[PDB]
Amino acid sequence: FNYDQPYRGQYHFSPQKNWMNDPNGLLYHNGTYHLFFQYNPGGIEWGNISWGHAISEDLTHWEEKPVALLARGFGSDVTEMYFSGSAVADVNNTSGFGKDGKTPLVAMYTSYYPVAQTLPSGQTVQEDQQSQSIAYSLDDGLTWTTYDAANPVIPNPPSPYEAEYQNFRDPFVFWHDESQKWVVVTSIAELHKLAIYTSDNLKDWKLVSEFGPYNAQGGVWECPGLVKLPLDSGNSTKWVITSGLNPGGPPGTVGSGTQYFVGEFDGTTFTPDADTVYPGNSTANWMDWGPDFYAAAGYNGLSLNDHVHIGWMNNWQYGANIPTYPWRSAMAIPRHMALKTIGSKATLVQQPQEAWSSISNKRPIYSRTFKTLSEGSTNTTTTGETFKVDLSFSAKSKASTFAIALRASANFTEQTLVGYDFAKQQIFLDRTHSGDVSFDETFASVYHGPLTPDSTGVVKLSIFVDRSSVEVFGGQGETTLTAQIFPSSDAVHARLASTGGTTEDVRADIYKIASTW
Ligand SMILES: *[C@@H]1O[C@H](CO)[C@@H](O[C@H]2O[C@H](CO)[C@@H](O)[C@H](O)[C@H]2NC(C)=O)[C@H](O)[C@H]1NC(C)=O
Ligand SMILES: *[C@@H]1O[C@H](CO)[C@@H](O)[C@H](O)[C@H]1NC(C)=O
Ligand SMILES: *[C@@H]1O[C@H](CO)[C@@H](O)[C@H](O)[C@H]1NC(C)=O
Ligand SMILES: *[C@@H]1O[C@H](CO)[C@@H](O)[C@H](O)[C@H]1NC(C)=O
Repeated sequence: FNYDQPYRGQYHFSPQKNWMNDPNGLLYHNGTYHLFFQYNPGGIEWGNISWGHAISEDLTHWEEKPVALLARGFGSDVTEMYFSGSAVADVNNTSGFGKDGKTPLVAMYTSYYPVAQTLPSGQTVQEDQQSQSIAYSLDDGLTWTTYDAANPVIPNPPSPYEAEYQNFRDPFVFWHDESQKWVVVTSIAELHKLAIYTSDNLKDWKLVSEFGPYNAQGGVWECPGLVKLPLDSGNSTKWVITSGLNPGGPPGTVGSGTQYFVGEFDGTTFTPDADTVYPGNSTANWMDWGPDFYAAAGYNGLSLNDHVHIGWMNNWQYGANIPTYPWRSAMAIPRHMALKTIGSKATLVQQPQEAWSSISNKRPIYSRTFKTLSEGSTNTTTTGETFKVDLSFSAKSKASTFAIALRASANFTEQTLVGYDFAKQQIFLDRTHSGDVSFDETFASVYHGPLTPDSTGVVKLSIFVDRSSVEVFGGQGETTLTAQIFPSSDAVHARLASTGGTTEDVRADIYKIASTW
């Protein structure tokens, strides 16, 4: 397949055609990273929801595979859709689905029932009901068999929340080493509350605790996750819940986004750290401060220092209307997950997790240093559509802002600004004049994330640009900002801008990135 379309990210996953949303079933197994995803095999917007499937050895060079869970009745009257979920390698065959070949992979997902019906298990379900079901694969995830005999395995939300049967979804299951139990985290979406269950066999589930609400509650809670992360450089660890909400995303955005909580987990209860929850219902820990980072899900099958989340690089506010063809939506750059103590606070730090050395030119197309960069904008350079920018500069600068203007027309009336506001100590991304902004009135906006300078007073930004995206990693990765852009064919120019004064100790480098397709 030829992936050379305008706006087609060359180092972000997207399906060859049709609509994609949430990443699902993230599992590393026998050297392969599986990426399943909410997928419409019959259209360019949300519908006929199925689990699509792609694989890579390196989180970088993806190969699209056959649909893994195809909406039941697809092409006819659809009776079951496969909403979001997760997957594990049941290597000891606790499920009993293994035969005389490979031990099974097991997917746990939300069954959505568009119509009232009686299922092969004998259970009766209502119109628009959401329940938790499982499927298994004996060919390393290529094909899947749904557990018809007993699905759904968690039919109902916990008492007293039975009324929430239409909004009970997104199971994240994992093997908990410490308690030797399968643990699943689900969302009672409208109540902003997670329900946690345990199992010895992936089929029979017991409710063990509930978490939340805390912090951001301005939208339905979705896509919960729970992972143990290393803290700093020693043997300390903490558990982290990631969860999305829609709408009620980060400050300065309209629509969906991703928050997190740092704490501890004993096999049944997640206890938030005292400093991770804030009085009231607005202030939150944001995984990403931009508009386009949602349904962030973690990989199963990875070790302590190797954890990776993948996010959907779109926003429910306008996602249906982004000007892409013949596909719609991409995943963000995979995010390596860790914690660092920053300003006396355990803080999520992300690293851009791709095989950069396999696709990045070693010689920068642009490389300059300035003891003092003059107020104004520098000479123009040409970058193409796919590149990385490294910037570092002094927080003590007299300028009001320092930024790179990128994906710009030659006269810079079309451009995306990525920079730092010195007084506010914030990263900003201004996509107000970034190209096509016609499809939603909220798209043409400026976004902000907090970034305190390091101990040496240096501010560092790493910026990844692809055909329709910009991702900023600030500092060590403690602040990320992810935003789509839709620039014209000529929008391949860049320059530096020091506004309102000079910028001190500037270092700037740009490297071209090749296609992964
Ligand atoms: C769900 O998939 C079906 C196909 O199974 C889509 O139905 C139509 O798709 C085309 C419109 O783009 C038509 O040309 C087809 O004739 C028609 N196909 C059938 C069999 O009905 C449908 O649009 C999909 N739903 C969504 C929301 O995208
Ligand atoms: C499989 O069995 C071994 C030995 O009991 C154990 O270490 C491991 O945790 C089990 N489960 C998985 C998922 O590997
Ligand atoms: C800007 O760069 C171009 C291309 O390298 C060069 O020709 C031109 O002289 C430069 N302009 C100034 C004023 O430095
Ligand atoms: C900038 O250039 C574009 C063509 O790339 C042109 O359409 C537009 O008029 C220019 N704007 C100004 C103010 O010169």
